Amino acid sequence: AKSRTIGIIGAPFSKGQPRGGVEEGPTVLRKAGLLEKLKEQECDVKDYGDLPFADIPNDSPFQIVKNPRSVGKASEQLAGKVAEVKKNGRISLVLGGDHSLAIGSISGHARVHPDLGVIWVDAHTDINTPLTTTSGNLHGQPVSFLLKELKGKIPDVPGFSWVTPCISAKDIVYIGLRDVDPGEHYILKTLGIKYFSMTEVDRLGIGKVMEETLSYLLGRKKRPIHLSFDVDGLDPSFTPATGTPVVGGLTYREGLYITEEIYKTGLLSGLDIMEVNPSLGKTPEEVTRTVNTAVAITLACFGLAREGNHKPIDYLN
Amino acid sequence: AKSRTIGIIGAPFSKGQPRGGVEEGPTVLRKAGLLEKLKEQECDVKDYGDLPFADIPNDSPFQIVKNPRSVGKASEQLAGKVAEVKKNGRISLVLGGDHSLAIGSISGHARVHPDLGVIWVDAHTDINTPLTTTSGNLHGQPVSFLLKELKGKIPDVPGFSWVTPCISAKDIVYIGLRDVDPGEHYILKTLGIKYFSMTEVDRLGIGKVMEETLSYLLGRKKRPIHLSFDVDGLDPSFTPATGTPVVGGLTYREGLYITEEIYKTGLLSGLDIMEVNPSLGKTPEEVTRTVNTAVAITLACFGLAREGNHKPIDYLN
Amino acid sequence: AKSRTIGIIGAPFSKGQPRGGVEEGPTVLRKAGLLEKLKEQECDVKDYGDLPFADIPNDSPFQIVKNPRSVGKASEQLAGKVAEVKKNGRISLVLGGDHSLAIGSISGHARVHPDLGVIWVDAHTDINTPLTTTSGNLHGQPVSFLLKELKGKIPDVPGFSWVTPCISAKDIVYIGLRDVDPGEHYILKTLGIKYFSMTEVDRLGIGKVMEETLSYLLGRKKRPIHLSFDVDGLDPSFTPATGTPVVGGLTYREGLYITEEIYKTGLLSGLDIMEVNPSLGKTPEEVTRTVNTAVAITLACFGLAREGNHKPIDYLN
Ligand SMILES: O=C(O)[C@H]1NC[C@@H]2NC[C@@]21CCC[B-](O)(O)O
Ligand SMILES: O=C(O)[C@H]1NC[C@@H]2NC[C@@]21CCC[B-](O)(O)O
Ligand SMILES: O=C(O)[C@H]1NC[C@@H]2NC[C@@]21CCC[B-](O)(O)O
Ligand SMILES: [Mn+2]
Ligand SMILES: [Mn+2]
Ligand SMILES: [Mn+2]
Ligand SMILES: [Mn+2]
Ligand SMILES: [Mn+2]
Ligand SMILES: [Mn+2]
Repeated sequence: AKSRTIGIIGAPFSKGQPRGGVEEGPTVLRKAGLLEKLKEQECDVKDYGDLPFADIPNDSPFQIVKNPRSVGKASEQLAGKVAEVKKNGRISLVLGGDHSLAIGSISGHARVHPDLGVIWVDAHTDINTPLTTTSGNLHGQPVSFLLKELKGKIPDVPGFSWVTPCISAKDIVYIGLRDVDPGEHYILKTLGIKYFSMTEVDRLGIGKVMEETLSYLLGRKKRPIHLSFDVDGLDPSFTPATGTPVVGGLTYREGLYITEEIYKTGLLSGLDIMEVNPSLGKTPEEVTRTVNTAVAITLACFGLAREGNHKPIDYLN
Repeated sequence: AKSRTIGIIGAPFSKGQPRGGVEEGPTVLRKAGLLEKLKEQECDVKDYGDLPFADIPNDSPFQIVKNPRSVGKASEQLAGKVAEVKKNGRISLVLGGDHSLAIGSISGHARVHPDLGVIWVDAHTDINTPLTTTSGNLHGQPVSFLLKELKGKIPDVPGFSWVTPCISAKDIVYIGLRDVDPGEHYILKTLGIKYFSMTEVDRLGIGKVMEETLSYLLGRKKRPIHLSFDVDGLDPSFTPATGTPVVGGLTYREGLYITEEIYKTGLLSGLDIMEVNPSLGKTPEEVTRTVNTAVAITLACFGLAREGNHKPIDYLN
Repeated sequence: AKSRTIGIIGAPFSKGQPRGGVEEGPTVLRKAGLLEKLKEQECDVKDYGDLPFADIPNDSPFQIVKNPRSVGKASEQLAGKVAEVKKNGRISLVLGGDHSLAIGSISGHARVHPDLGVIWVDAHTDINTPLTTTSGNLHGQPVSFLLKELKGKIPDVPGFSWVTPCISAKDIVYIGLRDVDPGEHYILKTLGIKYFSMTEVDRLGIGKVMEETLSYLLGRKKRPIHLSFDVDGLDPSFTPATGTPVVGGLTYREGLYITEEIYKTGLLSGLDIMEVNPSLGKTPEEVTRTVNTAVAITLACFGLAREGNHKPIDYLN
């Protein structure tokens, strides 16, 4: 079935942030047996491999923005691959890798499905522009490059000339926000972007959050869903092996709830599993805890249900 | 008071599963001071002691089902004792022991109160038949032996000739489900059993889960409540000394709220505190935590409330 | 603005309870950078230093009530300091110290604003009178001395002749309750005080709790809010370094939601951060975890929103 037909893409890239190890995200997600478990859940899994990311010598910074040609090139490569997966009538599954890869993952998806709606599950908005940013880490800027309403606010940054803004400010829902920069908060308010920060999650409950998110995107008519899951969206008690952990996250339950609900529409068209850094686990159990969580999230995106699952046969015979 | 007049039944039985230690459950629960805490809570506690489970050597498996004669006998002995306690006018308080014992606890209770409704708090449905089981562990099968609709789906199991299905599919509500086998999911959905898996708990909140659970069971008319409580229903962070732990469970708070709402109906007639395995705590602290949580749950069933409690006297005098 | 103008008062007092250390609370919270953090979120902060609590040797018990002259004098000195801060048009921020200091904090606040309402975040009611108390510890009795309806039930305790009940029973809302004494529960139900114990928070969700709390206190008319935050109101998994911890507490997110909702009214006028004891950490990390949770709740009271904040400037220029 279309909802369980998947194209796997390994994106072992870390240059959108300063912390080493996140490029090993595809390796540990694979080692934990992600592909085998998905196949055991009656999925049609095709593996497009791990993208080779060539080292860019003399990748000088654009103002304070670090590794601009490397980040741009890696997303350009990813955009090409995601579009090929989408042309094959499969759901693209990107195993990251830092969140700057969303530039390519979404751009690639929009090339085949321009009517796509984006759910962004993260502690962060990742919407700083190359000029509002204060760290110059591109993993905190991919939404700025993608938004149509920010065309003219993003300067010519090396490695990004291929990029065209493909999503309107009204086509994205944020779930999980708790660490947002002033410039990001300003953009969020001025562009009238829909979001459920942790305050909204506490207020309405994950049930009402998912009802409002799906009605906000699908209300008019069914349209393809791109879910960009940053594992720091969940609390560091579940996903500690991450680069930018923020206390008071979404529980293990809420995350499964979000992903089970998205599966049920049968409209998941693109997925990103981002920011798992296995070198950032204080103990070996902290890595395994994060990896296993990222696996459960992925499995729920393709049908694994807490109430149970069964083959369409008679088990009483 | 009726909802405070209790009769304790200790069931040191472990042969319904393969992990040693669960038989020590009634001892470690008594050693925590359970009886005393209940007395000090204005409860009429009468000790019916611990049941003597006579060892059955050469208990050859029935197909894949392990130690059937032992499990059949233990529950048979438990049914007589539970029925005796119920004839005395006391709430049966069964101390487990593995969940296979729910066979004898409910059948015994049903002999005195045939109209009873069951609230099953577990991570698991325990609804496999001696044929749909892959483990052959009878603690994962007690609901299949008790359901009327599955008469003809259960074969001649040695030790279970005394068993007569005492409840219909409509007379059971599940709360806390998160690890359901395909056979069990097929049973649950074809039998059309009411359930609240963790997905429904997240969607609704425990307030609505209980309002809906109790309305569905008690709406039509007042009826006896049998709460079968598997400590693995609660997340492993509150009850880690259990044989089959599953991540993302009911919190300590939801557990107390379930039992507080059941107390408040004044219709609790049977209680099972199952699967506390003191030999499975990863530290002596993990054992005491599971035991105190199990004690806390039990006290809430018989009136202990988080807002407080007082006697019918003027305290300002 | 009025909601970000603050007068910090240190109240290094411990004789309201037996465990040494709570007097270091103002020190450790200052050392965590509270003053600096508040100024980074556009606050006008004045520090009135730590109150000298000149020793009162010869302070024998009044019945079973411990250190009454010390508890009385500390609250008398605090009341005068809080009123002086209130007269200066600043939100009084009392860093405790044990919760017995609420007598003085609220009496002093009431002196300038007699129309104030109280929000009491705690695991306990702190409503024992000198006659209902079993422990004789005054941190468990502050509310009794303040309620108009309890006048006549308060005996003549040495060091408390300055006290006049300043709040009515209908002007206090409790949140977080889970350990209430029999005498306390009797007072709570007989006076008809609005309370949301952990049972209500479970039933309703913190969103309804806050909506009902702010409507119940401000629905008739807008008046100044006094928030008295006992850190033990949160689960000991976030605030373990405290004198009287109780499991099943308010989560980290719930504490931020309560304070976020209170800040948004723009009526917060007095705040108490009580019961932080840096000697009671089982590990140095449990101490830092407690102070940081206390600091986070505080910044939330003075505007720090999880969704983010921005200045009224064009960040895109
Ligand atoms: O733009 C920035 O560098 C920062 N702004 C807010 C977060 N604190 C680190 C930030 C990035 C997080 C990216 B993320 O982990 O969400 O992929
Ligand atoms: O039939 C089985 O062995 C298995 N089926 C699903 C559960 N995972 C282990 C199972 C049993 C749980 C029993 B219980 O701990 O709930 O008492
Ligand atoms: O009267 C008492 O001592 C006890 N009554 C219930 C609580 N258990 C300890 C008590 C006080 C809590 C004070 B508190 O930490 O809230 O300031
Ligand atoms: Mn991100
Ligand atoms: Mn993030
Ligand atoms: Mn069970
Ligand atoms: Mn179970
Ligand atoms: Mn207190
Ligand atoms: Mn307290």
